[PDB]
Amino acid sequence: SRVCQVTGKRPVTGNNRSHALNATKRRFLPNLHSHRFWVESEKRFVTLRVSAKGMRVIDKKGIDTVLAELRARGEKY
Amino acid sequence: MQVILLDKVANLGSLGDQVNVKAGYARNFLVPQGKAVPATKKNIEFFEARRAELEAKLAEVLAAANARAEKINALETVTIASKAGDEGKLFGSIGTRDIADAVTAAGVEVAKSEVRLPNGVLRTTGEHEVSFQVHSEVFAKVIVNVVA
Amino acid sequence: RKQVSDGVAHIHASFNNTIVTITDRQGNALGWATAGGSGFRGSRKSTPFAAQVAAERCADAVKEYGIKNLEVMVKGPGPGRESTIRALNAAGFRITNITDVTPIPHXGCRPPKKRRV
Amino acid sequence: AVVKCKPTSPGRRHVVKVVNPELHKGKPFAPLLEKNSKSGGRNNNGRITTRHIGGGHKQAYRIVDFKRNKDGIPAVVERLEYDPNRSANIALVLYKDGERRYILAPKGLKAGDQIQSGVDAAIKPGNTLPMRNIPVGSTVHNVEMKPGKGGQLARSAGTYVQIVARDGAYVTLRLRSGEMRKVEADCRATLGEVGNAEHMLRVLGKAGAARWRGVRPTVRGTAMNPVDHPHGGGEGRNFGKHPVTPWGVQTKGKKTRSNKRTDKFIVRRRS
Amino acid sequence: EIDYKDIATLKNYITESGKIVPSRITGTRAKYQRQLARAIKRARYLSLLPYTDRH
Amino acid sequence: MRHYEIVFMVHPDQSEQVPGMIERYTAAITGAEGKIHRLEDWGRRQLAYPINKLHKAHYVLMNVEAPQEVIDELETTFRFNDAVIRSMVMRTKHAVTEASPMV
RNA sequence: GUCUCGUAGAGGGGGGUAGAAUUCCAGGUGUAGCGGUGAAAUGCGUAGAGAUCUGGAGGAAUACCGGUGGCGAAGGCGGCCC
RNA sequence: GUUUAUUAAAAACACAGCACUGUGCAAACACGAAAGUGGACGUAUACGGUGUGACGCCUGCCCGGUGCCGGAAGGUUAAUU
Ligand SMILES: [Cu+]
Ligand SMILES: [Cu+]
Ligand SMILES: [K+]
Ligand SMILES: [K+]
Ligand SMILES: [K+]
Ligand SMILES: [K+]
Ligand SMILES: [K+]
Ligand SMILES: [K+]
Ligand SMILES: [K+]
Ligand SMILES: [K+]
Ligand SMILES: [K+]
Ligand SMILES: [K+]
Ligand SMILES: [K+]
Ligand SMILES: [K+]
Ligand SMILES: [K+]
Ligand SMILES: [K+]
Ligand SMILES: [K+]
Ligand SMILES: [K+]
Ligand SMILES: [Mg+2]
Ligand SMILES: [Mg+2]
Ligand SMILES: [Mg+2]
Ligand SMILES: [Mg+2]
Ligand SMILES: [Mg+2]
Ligand SMILES: [Mg+2]
Ligand SMILES: [Mg+2]
Ligand SMILES: [Mg+2]
Ligand SMILES: [Mg+2]
Ligand SMILES: [Mg+2]
Ligand SMILES: [Mg+2]
Ligand SMILES: [Mg+2]
Ligand SMILES: [Mg+2]
Ligand SMILES: [Mg+2]
Ligand SMILES: [Mg+2]
Ligand SMILES: [Mg+2]
Ligand SMILES: [Mg+2]
Ligand SMILES: [Mg+2]
Ligand SMILES: [Mg+2]
Ligand SMILES: [Mg+2]
Ligand SMILES: [Mg+2]
Ligand SMILES: [Mg+2]
Repeated sequence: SRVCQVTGKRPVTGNNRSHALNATKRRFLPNLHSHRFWVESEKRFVTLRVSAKGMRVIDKKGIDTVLAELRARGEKY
Repeated sequence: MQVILLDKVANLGSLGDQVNVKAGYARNFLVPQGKAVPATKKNIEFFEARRAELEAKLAEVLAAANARAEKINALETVTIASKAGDEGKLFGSIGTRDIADAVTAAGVEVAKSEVRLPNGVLRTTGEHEVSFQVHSEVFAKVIVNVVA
Repeated sequence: RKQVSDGVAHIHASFNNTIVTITDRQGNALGWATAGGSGFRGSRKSTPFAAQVAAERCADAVKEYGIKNLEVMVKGPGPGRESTIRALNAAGFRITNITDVTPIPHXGCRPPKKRRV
Repeated sequence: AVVKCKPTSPGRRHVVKVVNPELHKGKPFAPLLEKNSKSGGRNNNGRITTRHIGGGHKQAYRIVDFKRNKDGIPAVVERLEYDPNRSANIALVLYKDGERRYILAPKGLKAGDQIQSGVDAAIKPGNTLPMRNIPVGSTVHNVEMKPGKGGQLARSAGTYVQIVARDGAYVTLRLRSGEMRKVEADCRATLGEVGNAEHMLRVLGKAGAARWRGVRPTVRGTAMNPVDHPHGGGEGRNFGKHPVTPWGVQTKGKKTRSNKRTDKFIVRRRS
Repeated sequence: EIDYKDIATLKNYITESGKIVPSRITGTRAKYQRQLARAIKRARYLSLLPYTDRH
Repeated sequence: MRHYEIVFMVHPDQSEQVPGMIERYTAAITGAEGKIHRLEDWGRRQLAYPINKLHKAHYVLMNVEAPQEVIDELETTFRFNDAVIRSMVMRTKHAVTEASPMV
């Protein structure tokens, strides 16, 4: 599924509005990318499907902290 | 992104420098290669308290690289044999893997990643000049004799 | 703006016009003039005098480069074959070499049909 | 040979056959056969996704060696054979070590000929080399697009590719379409032209002959109703619109290539 | 016999531009003029002689 | 058994391979009961006009008596040898052994 | 009419190759004309033509030799090599 | 040959043949939020789309309109700033 493994971001629904304000249903999708993250403490790469926001979260918090959160949540990687 | 350099990085700075680099530069090259670390408070204080041994290790690495380069230079010429036509042009080719294997057989262990072929991969019999980069600043040269 | 002092004057002498182009020895043009562009049209454009005027204008256009020596390459059967060379010599250049470079097929493509006038 | 049928029935009057009295008359080589059942142009949703496909004769698949990577070991052509799966004929070849394979049959290849592959193979029709070792200007077929992937270009009967230039790691090729295409010089190619050049001279002669080949009828869009096709409709024969596919895209000159990934290898489009 | 390798002799029968000189000018017999033309063409192909003076 | 005169020109950068090519071709001729009447190596000469942007070439002249099959094989070798920039094979009425005007 | 030795020849059929030139493509220099005619105009050119240099693609024909010269039943046959 | 099962079998549809056009292969194209699958274990003598409809003799003039193809010097013009 199009879900961020770090933030849990996922598609949300809303509307397209025209100039005449006709509403038609649409989705907003997350900006997801599969990325190989270097884990120094395990001397290996782990691939995560992450939003760009999630990539920033990993930059801020460190891949080890994020992976501990994933293990706590039960999300396998 | 703010990082602390753990080595000399060209166009960036010296060991212990705190530099602002692009996030992708840090994320995909410097940190995985070990040339830098994120400039967190823990990292800054830990490195500053425990700094000098790192320059000691860098000097040791540079000395080991110099010794390996001296051994490579003393090796001088290495001969590799293959098959070729009557005109001296090889049907196949002579690349980094077999060049490194020949050097290792000659006595000095060099990895394929340290071989630097300027004019591509050798395709003719004769004598060629190849370069080796065992350290980011040192360079060695080897004569390669390709025979049929 | 760079001095050359060693140039080549190409004369394109066709039956209808004369084109004079001064280049350096590597074929890079520095200036040009044409008999048609030097205030001549029709029957006046295809005369030796118009070719001489064009040669003078080309010399003036290349005056800045400070050219001293000129090889000459003439191509075509037009009436401006020799007046251009005479004007180039009179303009002060030293005519070192003169060569005919008129193309001649060695057979070649079939020429257009004869005119019935 | 190209042979015109005699008009003993209206369905035979216009038939033109390609008769080759060199193809094997017996059964194919069984160890290189696989079953291959028919699709009717339908995918795994069960929907028709390519129209006009169905029926026709049962066909076994012949395993054809497009890679030609058995280097240094000569082979001899044993016989040429008909292959229902393609326009070209194929040749059964026996290697010195006792292994048999099928290859596309080049023009001029006949039983008893010898073939070889590899960097040191001779420049002869049916031999396969990396294009690095083939003279510029040569005619080749069954051309790889990535080294080791297997032949993919100029495989149809009578087709061939011209090696026009060689620069660095790449060769430039003139394809049958007219396109000029860069390919890695380490890619292999087989010398000569694909055989069976007379294939295009055949004339089917009757509707059933297309049905034998698995082709079902085309219905013109202007013969339909509007609900069925943009062209449909009209009291009588009417058109009055720009010709389009059944899905509405202009179909008389509008270009549809869009591949920015491979654009870098096209030196010059076919037109 | 005229030799296409005899460049010194062949050069007497070509102009400054490299064209073959007519036998009516050189005083050559016709049978030998034909051999001269053949030899000159062979030498041109082997690049012992020029096709044109603009070389 | 006919008499041939063969002139071939080698790229100047491959001048060192010329003796090897000469030996190989003479051996190929002699293998099929062929004779070498004349063999001259003219060395590097200036070309009357450029060939493949070159200006000099290494000339070799031979006069042999060989079967047509080996002559055709030699011509194929010339065509597929990248060092040979231009060759020429001519029939001769008789064997030629006298020194050429080049030497 | 046959055989033996020799001679000249664009005689024919097949294959290969060379140089000149035209056109087209790409790039460099360069700037206001080019091209055409009896004179013009259509056309091409400031989106950079024409001119000049370099590289490439491709087809067709073989300057000079060449000649009320040669060969072929006639029609016809012309670079060089096999 | 096919067709309005149940008021129309035909001059309609199809058809071999013809042309235009797209498509260099992870093909164009089609089913599918997607993964994939068909096209095809095919590769331009191939595959799709469109019109015409054996064969014979043929297929003239118009590019102003609409579309498609190419061009990119200039004018105008979105988010953004
Ligand atoms: Cu999912
Ligand atoms: Cu805009
Ligand atoms: K078949
Ligand atoms: K139809
Ligand atoms: K309609
Ligand atoms: K209708
Ligand atoms: K109707
Ligand atoms: K060659
Ligand atoms: K004869
Ligand atoms: K020719
Ligand atoms: K009926
Ligand atoms: K119908
Ligand atoms: K088509
Ligand atoms: K008919
Ligand atoms: K008919
Ligand atoms: K119109
Ligand atoms: K229009
Ligand atoms: K615009
Ligand atoms: Mg609503
Ligand atoms: Mg005219
Ligand atoms: Mg009149
Ligand atoms: Mg299912
Ligand atoms: Mg179809
Ligand atoms: Mg099939
Ligand atoms: Mg159809
Ligand atoms: Mg209807
Ligand atoms: Mg509709
Ligand atoms: Mg009507
Ligand atoms: Mg109407
Ligand atoms: Mg529409
Ligand atoms: Mg063309
Ligand atoms: Mg039915
Ligand atoms: Mg009914
Ligand atoms: Mg009824
Ligand atoms: Mg697929
Ligand atoms: Mg897909
Ligand atoms: Mg598939
Ligand atoms: Mg109709
Ligand atoms: Mg218009
Ligand atoms: Mg447009």
